[PDB]
Amino acid sequence: HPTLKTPESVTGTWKGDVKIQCIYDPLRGYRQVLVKWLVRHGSDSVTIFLRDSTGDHIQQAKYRGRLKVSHKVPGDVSLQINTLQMDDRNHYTCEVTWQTPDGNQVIRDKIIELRVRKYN
Amino acid sequence: QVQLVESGGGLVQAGGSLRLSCAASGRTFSSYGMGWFRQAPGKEREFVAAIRWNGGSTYYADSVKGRFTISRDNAKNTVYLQMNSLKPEDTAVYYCAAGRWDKYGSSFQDEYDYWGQGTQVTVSS
Repeated sequence: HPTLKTPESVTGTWKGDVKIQCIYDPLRGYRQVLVKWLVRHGSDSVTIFLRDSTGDHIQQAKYRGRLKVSHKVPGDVSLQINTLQMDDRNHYTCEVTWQTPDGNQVIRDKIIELRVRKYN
Repeated sequence: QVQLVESGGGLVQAGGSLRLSCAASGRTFSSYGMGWFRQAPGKEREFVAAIRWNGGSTYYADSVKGRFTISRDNAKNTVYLQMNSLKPEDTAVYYCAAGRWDKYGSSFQDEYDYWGQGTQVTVSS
């Protein structure tokens, strides 16, 4: 399966915008079937974004209208956050599910720490 | 660059129990899923057990299911492997590893970034 490639951490500016990269090289046989982004919520995680066969779903009021996950370049499922909040400092998980020719599904994920600085 | 150091290895009799630990350096321990792997003489390195960043999900190789339990203390930057009902075939060098997987892939060595030097465990009979 494709390696999910992410930086270890990303730093953005308070009230600015930032991208958290999550990219894999497409690989013959492996069809992407689900993408999720999750954020830590105390001692577990919660979904903040899902892309599936019916498109993108961002259903929390705190996120709807300010998250964009890349969609035009195969393998690029990077998350961009509009107007960073100090409380956006957190660990974010990029999670991708692929299907193989035999119908097997492989799921991989990666945790990226997001830091938020008050000024540039 | 996180450094990992295993402790607690040694000689134990078959049927006995042994507790390994692994200390991680730094202030970002909770950024990592942690795992134990082992490598016996002549054999390739294989998965033993893993534990999610939160200490709340664990994963085991079929070879050690039930007998071995992995745990972590994020306040101490430490992961533990409690090995019960030991068998001579559990003899190996045991390696601690850290990676940025969350819930998935923990049985695969390529999902880990950093490795300890390993500690010898010998189970005699």
